[PDB]
Amino acid sequence: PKKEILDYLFKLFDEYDYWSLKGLKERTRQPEAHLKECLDKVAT
Amino acid sequence: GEKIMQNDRGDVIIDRYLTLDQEFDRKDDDMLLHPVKKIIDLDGNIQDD
Amino acid sequence: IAAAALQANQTDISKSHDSSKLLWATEYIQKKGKPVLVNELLDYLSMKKDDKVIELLKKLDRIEFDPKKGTFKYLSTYDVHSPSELLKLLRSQVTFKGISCKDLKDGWPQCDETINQLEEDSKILVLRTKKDKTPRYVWYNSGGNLKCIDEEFVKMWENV
Amino acid sequence: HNGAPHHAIEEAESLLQFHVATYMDNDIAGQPQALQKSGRPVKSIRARLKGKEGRI
Amino acid sequence: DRPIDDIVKNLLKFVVRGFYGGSFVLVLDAILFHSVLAEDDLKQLLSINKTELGPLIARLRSDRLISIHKQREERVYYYVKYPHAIDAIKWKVHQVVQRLKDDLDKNSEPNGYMCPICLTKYTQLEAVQLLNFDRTEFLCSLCDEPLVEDDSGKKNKEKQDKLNRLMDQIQPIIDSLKKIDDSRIEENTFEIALARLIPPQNQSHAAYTYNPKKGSTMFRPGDSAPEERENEKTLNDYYAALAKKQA
Amino acid sequence: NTQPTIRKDGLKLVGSWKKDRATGDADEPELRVLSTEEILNIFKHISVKDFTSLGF
Repeated sequence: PKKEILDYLFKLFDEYDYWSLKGLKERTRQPEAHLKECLDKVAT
Repeated sequence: GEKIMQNDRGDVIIDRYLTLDQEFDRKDDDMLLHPVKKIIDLDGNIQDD
Repeated sequence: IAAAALQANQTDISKSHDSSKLLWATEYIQKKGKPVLVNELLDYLSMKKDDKVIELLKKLDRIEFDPKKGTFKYLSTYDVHSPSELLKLLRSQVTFKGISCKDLKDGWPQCDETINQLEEDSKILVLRTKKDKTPRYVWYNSGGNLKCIDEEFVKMWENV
Repeated sequence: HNGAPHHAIEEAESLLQFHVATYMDNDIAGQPQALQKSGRPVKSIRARLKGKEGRI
Repeated sequence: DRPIDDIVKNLLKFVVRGFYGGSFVLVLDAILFHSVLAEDDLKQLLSINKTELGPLIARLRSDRLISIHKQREERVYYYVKYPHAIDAIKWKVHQVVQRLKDDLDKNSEPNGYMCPICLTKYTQLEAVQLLNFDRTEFLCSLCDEPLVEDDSGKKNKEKQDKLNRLMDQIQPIIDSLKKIDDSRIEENTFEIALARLIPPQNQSHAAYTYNPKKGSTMFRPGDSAPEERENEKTLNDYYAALAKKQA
Repeated sequence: NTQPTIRKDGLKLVGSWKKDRATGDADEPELRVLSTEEILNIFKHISVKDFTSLGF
């Protein structure tokens, strides 16, 4: 689900620029290692 | 013509150029060096013996 | 049937974000080892007109347009692919900041072997790990050989 | 010899000086007592040599 | 500045490259390439930690090479005290020379003996007083073991050659020492290194300035020094003539 | 130079150099714990003469 969570992340940081990992995790419910490698590829 | 003193604080911004002026002095002295006529050469005079 | 599944799962180029489209485009540029023309982009993203996306891709420093032909080329971190250029860069260094092997592999994938043989030549100041000789931040060998005095003399020196 | 963060040095040397002071004497101004196991305090040389059957 | 200072810096480079670790080489090269530095700037440049930094800094303090400076702006700076550094180097090389020379002198002596049962060495004289009644061999006092000779006579030429080649390796240091003794040394201070400040960063946290204190007498060691183209021209003059007319 | 006024405390020694030589009154006593190393060095720097005066 790489591409879907990628666009979903773009709305999410658009909602809040200081979006934390814990706020990211509850907004995803996904494999976390897959989650973490996606986040750093684009932003913080 | 003023002797420098550590009691004086100076200006830090202007006094950052102190070593730059020093190496300017060295370069200028290097430029100013030239050979001297033996008719008046005190260095040859003191290098007599 | 796998191709049909992939075609069904193929997301249309109208992505949710032009940033996502441009990210996939930069993936397509990076995965190609040649300066690819604008027709390659028109192949990849199925649109013809010049876009804000295309304009920002031109504005990207890492993506260089060719005024001669149109071959968009990826621009790496370092334009050094020879040890002569590497030594010239090291001699051209202005501070003592070291340089990672990863962005040097970018553009010059056969840089790690070059780094290893330069260290065996003692021509560099490499940083290697303690788990293994894994090269890291490097510096120019300003002085002579690192392996200078023999092990017994260095040993009795440490006794000193 | 290793990494010295300059905030263990002071108490480490203070402990060293404290303990050699204790070994020398344990009859000092009453800020420490410096007992061992068990609750009987360690006798130092002054306690070994004090009056009433201490060695003299 | 003076080339003798440059010889001093290259001497330090050679000394560390020949007698110390690569981390020491990197640290001293960086702090000579730059000036007095803060610790976090060093962590930024070398991507290092206090854990790695500790033993190296401690060894450099132990050899009296780099004076450590601390000031409140507390910010910690580091500079090579030149006279204490060269005097430490001179003392260490003198000690090494005397040590190895006396090693060669002692190795020119007869090797001696030992009793391997007690693993205790015995001198030639101790062998003389521990002989048998046969006046042939020597018996131990405790283990009653026949004394076996020490093995250093072949090592005499080996230690001589090690001395010779070590002097050959150390000879550039000797020459630099000779040129230093020819020169006259000015003692390094923190503010002297401030006068030759070499900034690595444009984002350094530390204010590399000296801020003195009045009303203070605090004394410490390590700081002691006891045609067509003509037409437009004429048309330019036409505009200027009209411009001066209204004025 | 100026001397402190030593305050005996615990198992160590602190100084206080009032020193009265600022542009003002210099009300800055250097509350500095004197190192055993510097006491040793300065004791090494005493005259024989001075030992006899002090009764050493």
